[PDB]
Amino acid sequence: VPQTVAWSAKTGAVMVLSNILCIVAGRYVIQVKSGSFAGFGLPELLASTSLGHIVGSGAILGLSYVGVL
Amino acid sequence: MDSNFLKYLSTAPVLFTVWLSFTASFIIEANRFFPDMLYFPM
Amino acid sequence: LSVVAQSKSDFEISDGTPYTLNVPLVGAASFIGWVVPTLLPSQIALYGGKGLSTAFFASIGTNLAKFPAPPGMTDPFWLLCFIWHSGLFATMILGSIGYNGYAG
Amino acid sequence: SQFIKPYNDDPFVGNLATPVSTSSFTKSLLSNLPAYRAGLSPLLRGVEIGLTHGYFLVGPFYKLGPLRNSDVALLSGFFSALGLIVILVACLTIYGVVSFEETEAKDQLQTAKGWRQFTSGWLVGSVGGASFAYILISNIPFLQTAGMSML
Amino acid sequence: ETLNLQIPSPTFEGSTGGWLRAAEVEEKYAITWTSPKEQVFEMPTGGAAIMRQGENLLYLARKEQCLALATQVKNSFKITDYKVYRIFPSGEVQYLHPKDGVFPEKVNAGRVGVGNVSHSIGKNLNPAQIKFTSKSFNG
Amino acid sequence: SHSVKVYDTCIGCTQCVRACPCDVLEMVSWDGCKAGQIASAPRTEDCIGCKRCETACPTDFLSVRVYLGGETTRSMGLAY
Amino acid sequence: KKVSITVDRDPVATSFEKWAQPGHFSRTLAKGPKTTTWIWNLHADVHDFDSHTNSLEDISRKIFSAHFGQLSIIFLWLSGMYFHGARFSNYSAWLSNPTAVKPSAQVVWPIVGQEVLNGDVGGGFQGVQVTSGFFQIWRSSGITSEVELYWCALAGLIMSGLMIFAGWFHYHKAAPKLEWFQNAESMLNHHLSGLLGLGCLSWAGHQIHVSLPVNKLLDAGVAPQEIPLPHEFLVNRDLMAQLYPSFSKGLVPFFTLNWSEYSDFLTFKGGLNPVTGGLWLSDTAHHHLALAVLFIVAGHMYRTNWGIGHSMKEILEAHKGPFTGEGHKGLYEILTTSWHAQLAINLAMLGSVSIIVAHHMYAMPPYPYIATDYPTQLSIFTHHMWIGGFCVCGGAAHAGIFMVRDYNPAQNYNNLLDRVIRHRDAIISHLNWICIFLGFHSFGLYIHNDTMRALGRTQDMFSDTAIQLKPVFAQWVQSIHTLAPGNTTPNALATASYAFGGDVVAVGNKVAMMPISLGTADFMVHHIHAFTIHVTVLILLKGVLFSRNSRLIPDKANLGFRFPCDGPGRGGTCQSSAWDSVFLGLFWMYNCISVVIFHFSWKMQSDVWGTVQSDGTVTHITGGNFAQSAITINGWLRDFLWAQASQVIQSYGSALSAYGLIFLGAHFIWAFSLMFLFSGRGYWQELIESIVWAHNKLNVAPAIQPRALSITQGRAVGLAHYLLGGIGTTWAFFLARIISVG
Amino acid sequence: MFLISWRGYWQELIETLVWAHERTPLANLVRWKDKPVALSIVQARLVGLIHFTAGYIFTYAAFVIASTTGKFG
Ligand code: CLA
Ligand code: CLA
Ligand code: CLA
Ligand code: CLA
Ligand code: CLA
Ligand code: CLA
Ligand SMILES: CC1=C(C/C=C(\C)CCC[C@H](C)CCC[C@H](C)CCCC(C)C)C(=O)c2ccccc2C1=O
Ligand code: SF4
Ligand code: SF4
Repeated sequence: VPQTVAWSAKTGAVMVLSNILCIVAGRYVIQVKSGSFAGFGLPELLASTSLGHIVGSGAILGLSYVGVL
Repeated sequence: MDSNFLKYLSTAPVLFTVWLSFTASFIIEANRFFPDMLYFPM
Repeated sequence: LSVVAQSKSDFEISDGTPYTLNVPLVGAASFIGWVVPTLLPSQIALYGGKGLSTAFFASIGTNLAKFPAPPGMTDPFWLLCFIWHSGLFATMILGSIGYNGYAG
Repeated sequence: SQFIKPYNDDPFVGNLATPVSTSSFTKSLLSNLPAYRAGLSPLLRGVEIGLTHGYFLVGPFYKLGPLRNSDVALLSGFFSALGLIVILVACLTIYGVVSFEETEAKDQLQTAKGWRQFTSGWLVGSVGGASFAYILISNIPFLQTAGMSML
Repeated sequence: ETLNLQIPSPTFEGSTGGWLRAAEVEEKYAITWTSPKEQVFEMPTGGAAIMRQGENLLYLARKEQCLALATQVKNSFKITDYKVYRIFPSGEVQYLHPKDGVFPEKVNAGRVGVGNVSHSIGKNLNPAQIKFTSKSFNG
Repeated sequence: SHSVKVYDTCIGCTQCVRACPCDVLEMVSWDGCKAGQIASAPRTEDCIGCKRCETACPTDFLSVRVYLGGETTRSMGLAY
Repeated sequence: KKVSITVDRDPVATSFEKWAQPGHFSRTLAKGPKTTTWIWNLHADVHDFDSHTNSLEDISRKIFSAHFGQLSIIFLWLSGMYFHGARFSNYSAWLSNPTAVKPSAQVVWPIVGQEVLNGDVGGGFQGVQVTSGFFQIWRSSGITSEVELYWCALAGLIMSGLMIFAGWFHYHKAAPKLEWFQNAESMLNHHLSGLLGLGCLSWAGHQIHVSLPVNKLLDAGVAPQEIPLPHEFLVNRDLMAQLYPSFSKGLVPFFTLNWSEYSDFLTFKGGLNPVTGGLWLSDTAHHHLALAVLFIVAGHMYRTNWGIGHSMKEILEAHKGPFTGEGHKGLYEILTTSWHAQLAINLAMLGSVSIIVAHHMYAMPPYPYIATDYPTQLSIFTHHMWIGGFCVCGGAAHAGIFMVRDYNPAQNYNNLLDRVIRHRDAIISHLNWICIFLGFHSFGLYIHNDTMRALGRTQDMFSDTAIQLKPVFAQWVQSIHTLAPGNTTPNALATASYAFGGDVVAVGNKVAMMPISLGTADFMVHHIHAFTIHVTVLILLKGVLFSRNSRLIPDKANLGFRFPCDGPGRGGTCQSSAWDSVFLGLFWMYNCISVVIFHFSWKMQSDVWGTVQSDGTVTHITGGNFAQSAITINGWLRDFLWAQASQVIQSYGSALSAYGLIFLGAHFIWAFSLMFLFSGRGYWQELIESIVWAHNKLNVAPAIQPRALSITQGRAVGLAHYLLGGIGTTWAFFLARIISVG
Repeated sequence: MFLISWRGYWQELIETLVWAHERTPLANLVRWKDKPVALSIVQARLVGLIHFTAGYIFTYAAFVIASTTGKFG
């Protein structure tokens, strides 16, 4: 079974990074909507952080799998 | 009772389904009470 | 068959349309663009600790040692060969689409 | 860019100009095949086609025929190919009798004489190509098996 | 009257449904019509073509294919300006439809009736009566 | 070719002529019906034998009658 | 917010008046009958909504409410399946002895001696043995009592009432507008996320909290009435943590991303449960949980009301290359303005999925004790192959109805449809050549073998013993899947299916699954399959591609989708419509699926199913005769049809005498169909004339003048009785055979 | 096949085969003298009837002779 670890600040770090990464990506790649202060609303923010919890969950599970944690 | 609903029940498929279900039903009942009648008893 | 270069020959893909097949550039870039990621090792019995390209490149030579004899059904050569070429054909297809069409 | 166009600039003819149909590679192969190659007499067109067809005919008869497991397998396979070649030559001859009116033109395939030329070349080449395959298989043990002599 | 061979053809990308060797060795049919617009129509032999504003010209293998297009061109584009020709490989161009300038469903003087039988269909002769005789069954 | 006949029961409705896919039929002048016109078959070499004319005809028995005969390239509807 | 709900209120009046006026929905039929053709034309065109109405809005409204009516019937059907299980079944006896009791949920009344059909199915019970696999579903669900089956039956009835209310309500009270139905992004978002995603997630929750604890206790051996009720697992988390100790940690491992804690009940075992011969339900729970996530993820792809998402039009119009002209341009407009184009896709996909279901469920048996219930394994494979084949042919039926009616060349210039129609001769000539090659090189191998075996030349046959046509690619794929556990699926413990290779799984001394070896006979019959599928594609594709026009008929679209001919001219144009290729392609579908189920039935009996005893050897049902006898037609005639028809013919006087009667009755219906298929309407109208005369003689002629059926209806009646007869014969033959021996 | 499937399906296939022969290189060198057409409406009835009838006779003759031979009784 792929090893997973109990929540630590390291798990938080990956999640925070991934959420911010997607918030910046969402400002760039969301085609229909002051780098983050133009046209930024809740559906844009709620979508980029939804992909952050998808990317972050995948990254956390993968880094636990290989040993990086 | 509604006359358009009675005119619907007078349509050929309903009467055909009802009459032949009624007809089938008293053959079934006649063979329940009086089974195995190969001949007219005489 | 034949290969056409990036430079202009009189080759036409159809009746009247000349089209530069970029067989050197696409084949080289598709090969390298697929082989280098595929160097990623894996401690799986099919790979044996190598990558998919390298386990495959290892399995060409082992079966070439027994040159008349073909690789067996359970031999890892066939699976490695199929997977390597599947990605290679896909990168060639996508590379031809990317290079010929977008031109950059 | 578009790879499919009407056939020879004509939008209303029953054909298309597709890469399989009209690429430079296709045009090359078609133009250089014996049927379409320039500078070839119909007799020479028949010979080159006949040599090709007769040569490959020997192999399926030899390897998969009724006498394949006998030592007369190659003899039976050649004679089977020879019988097919003779049957096919009758097919060629009767096609010429019923398809072409008699005219002096003889350098085209689709003429009465040109077909008779092509049929003559095909029979000679087919027997020649089948005979060459017979000689090669008879002498070389690799060809007698499927390459199985090495294992 | 004669077909002006130089009339431009509707923009078409080609199809396999067009004419074959029998058109270039036996006969070919052509249809011309005037279009007020540069509009898409359906070819009888396949997909869609675009007729050019002004005069168009097509070549088809069957007479029925030219008239099936004529029916469509008159029912959806209200073009009644269509002339159908028969073309032989000798170069001879034979005007076909409408044969005397007026459509067949409209009467015209100088049309002679062909095939008209003076009695009703039940008044024909029995086959036995005309056996081993050249006499026709229509009376 | 096919043989197409028009009998004098034709009421001159022109429906056969409109239904014909190959322009075989046309209307000629007459005086035996109220419409003053009768169907005619001048171009039966182009008749494919579809019998769309017979379907279109409204007289009790068909005024237009198609008799399928010898087959040709035209009457077999061959585009090849 | 351009995605909005819009409804016309009180559109159509709930009146019985149109009920009393049969044919009210079309202008032709509403003026009443004058010939008997009117009666048949009434039933033929009734659900052809786009033939009655011009507007896409009223058509869409009729479809939406008719889908509720269909749902109401399915819920009523499901509710009755539960009620017969609750009231007229041996379910409770079967729970105690799944390997001894035969499932039965249908009991007949004693009337004319028909009570012989109440055979001894076991458990102190008499009834008709049922093969639908409901008992195995209910045990997989964790039902464990007839009381819970009554509550499921009521739950179906309440749903059945709610769907018929909604169909009435959404047609007569609150009918959505066309702009509501034309929300393809919204519908896909909800049907991926909401329907499929929350469907899987909720079912995973039932599996985890009810199916997993109840079935662990059953497979441990606890008696069904000794098992705690399903809600005591929901509340007493200590009791659930006894069976699965990971529950001691609750939902903190889920939220903190420490998912490995849940490996007690979310496994990746693979293979089968040794006790029941079914899939590990801990795997199915993880399967549905993982499927649920990516269906909820997939349903966030499309753009609705907030700028995030894809436009499906933009995706399609961007995919165009140098071979394909304008590409997928105009396909969005087709699929949001044509119901038939949507029905053509969805029928072909649903039929394909039903064919996949047949293959996946026999090979990876999902329910407890369904693998060794061989009547069920044969029944649900055969049923889902027929549903698939029928639905696939209706996909081409409605692709033809689209092309004839909803296709507009003006909106489809130089796109993918325009380009397909413009080289359809190249497609149909290449498919035609493949089908000739395939028929010669698949069925001709059988004819070669019939002749060689008849001639005494067994060394000249294509056989494992003689010349060998081995399926090396299928054998190689089988090798890979047996090597996959620990190698290319490293955390899997067993193979996805034992059919690929591996152990023999035995339950109650009967084989659940075991490797299905492939030989020359398997090579031969697989190419038989590829031939019959390709010809079926050939007949149906030629009908779709030539539906509007041909070289034969230049104006086929003006005659419609369904016409009998365009006369005896052009040599004869009988059966030239697109409807007539669906008609001809349902025969070749019938031919295709008949060989598939025959291949399945003979191979499973000969090489898979049977009994295990000491030394672990397996005695198969027909003793491994497939390898050396499925290579000749005489082998299929003798060793499959003749040998296995013994049970259905000798069934008279038993509980299987019903199958014996249906065997003969379906042979009758099939033959009777050939009266309609080989005959023509003109004979039958002239015969009716003399019959009308005798009525005129007695002054009893009807005012609805009798007619022979239409040319199309003779074809439709012939095909329907052919299918009813052909399939009904195999149904009786399959069911009496496998109930007796398996 | 001759009794259930009728002419229009078969004539349209044959038109795709006529196209392919003319467009295939090395094969369009060979030309038919008679244009290939689907069997007529009446002819297909006769062909199907002959096949039906021939199959009927050969099957029963094989059965009535072999079953009697095999049993001798
Ligand atoms: C939907 C699927 C379905 C199916 C196929 C069956 C099938 C069956 N059920 Mg089950 N059943 C179902 C659902 C189903 N049931 C549901 C949902 C319930 C719960 C209410 C039941 C409850 C139930 C009981 C309680 C019993 C059965 C029984 C039976 C059997 C005999 C039924 C019979 O002859 O009664 C015939 C009854 C009649 C009144 C005859 C009616 C015939 C009319 C004429 C039909 C006409 C329809 C009409 C014309 C439609 C148009 C309407 C009109 C306005 C025009 C049969 C195996 C019996 C059984 O198994 O006994 C051992 C039995 O006792 N069923
Ligand atoms: C989450 C939202 C959602 C869900 C679940 C569905 C579900 C369904 N839709 Mg869709 N639909 C939706 C949103 C949704 N729709 C939206 C937003 C639109 C507008 C664009 C449409 C437009 C639409 C059309 C036009 C059609 C459907 C149809 C259908 C049915 C498909 C047949 C089927 O599998 O039913 C069987 C499967 C089932 C699960 C039956 C369930 C019955 C109920 C309605 C499901 C939901 C119940 C409830 C939410 C669950 C409560 C849970 C609670 C106990 C905790 C199915 C019930 C088709 C149909 O059959 O019409 C009736 C149809 O023609 N829908
Ligand atoms: C497998 C390798 C691969 C992949 C994934 C891509 C992907 C892409 N390329 Mg690249 N390219 C490749 C190899 C590849 N290329 C090579 C070898 C060459 C050199 C000859 C180029 C040269 C090239 C140029 C010059 C340009 C691109 C561009 C693009 C982008 C859009 C156009 C395109 O090709 O659509 C491909 C579309 C997709 C991949 C997304 C669709 C999603 C589906 C699921 C496709 C999946 C296909 C396949 C299964 C993936 C295989 C992966 C692997 C297993 C082989 C896209 C991100 C263009 C671009 O956007 O600029 C940045 C551009 O200008 N490419
Ligand atoms: C005339 C149509 C018809 C009929 C009468 C049946 C009858 C039956 N089916 Mg089948 N089925 C059909 C069509 C039909 N099927 C089609 C078209 C499909 C493809 C989707 C399936 C797929 C299918 C599966 C996968 C299963 C059945 C099962 C059953 C049996 C139990 C019925 C039950 O309670 O379902 C119970 C069904 C389940 C408990 C599981 C269903 C799970 C699927 C994946 C749900 C999908 C729902 C979703 C809305 C559909 C999306 C379709 C997709 C293309 C988008 C019964 C023999 C079951 C069986 O054989 O048990 C022995 C079974 O497990 N059916
Ligand atoms: C989701 C599935 C679905 C849907 C909604 C439709 C809907 C439609 N189809 Mg399509 N079709 C489907 C599946 C579907 N079909 C499948 C699976 C096939 C393959 C067989 C077809 C083949 C098909 C053709 C060939 C045609 C249609 C037509 C039609 C339309 C008219 C329906 C009508 O009035 O019939 C009324 C319904 C009947 C007359 C029912 C009688 C049918 C059979 C003979 C009775 C059933 C026998 C029964 C199951 C077993 C009896 C038991 C026995 C022992 C007594 C309608 C648009 C027709 C059309 O013109 O559309 C424009 C048309 O010509 N469909
Ligand atoms: C046993 C009955 C039977 C047979 C043999 C055929 C045969 C065929 N059908 Mg037909 N068909 C049948 C019943 C049958 N059908 C029925 C009942 C229907 C009713 C709906 C149809 C409807 C139908 C349609 C609608 C279509 C076909 C098609 C085909 C062809 C498939 C291609 C093929 O396999 O070529 C190979 C040929 C065979 C397998 C025939 C047997 C030849 C074997 C190998 C022995 C050959 C011996 C050799 C020639 C002997 C030479 C010497 C001798 C002359 C002395 C083939 C001609 C399709 C077609 O023509 O497309 C290609 C097609 O579209 N059929
Ligand atoms: C027998 C036959 C008829 C005659 C059959 C007729 C006129 C229909 C007779 C049906 C009776 C009148 C009612 C049917 C009732 C059945 C006893 C049950 C049928 C089941 C559903 C219709 C309810 C044709 O008209 C015909 C037309 C074209 C090709 C072949 C044939 C053909 O074979
Ligand atoms: S049979 Fe057809 S082509 Fe001939 S006259 Fe009548 S409608 Fe015209
Ligand atoms: S009426 Fe019957 S036989 Fe005549 S063409 Fe039409 S379908 Fe064929």
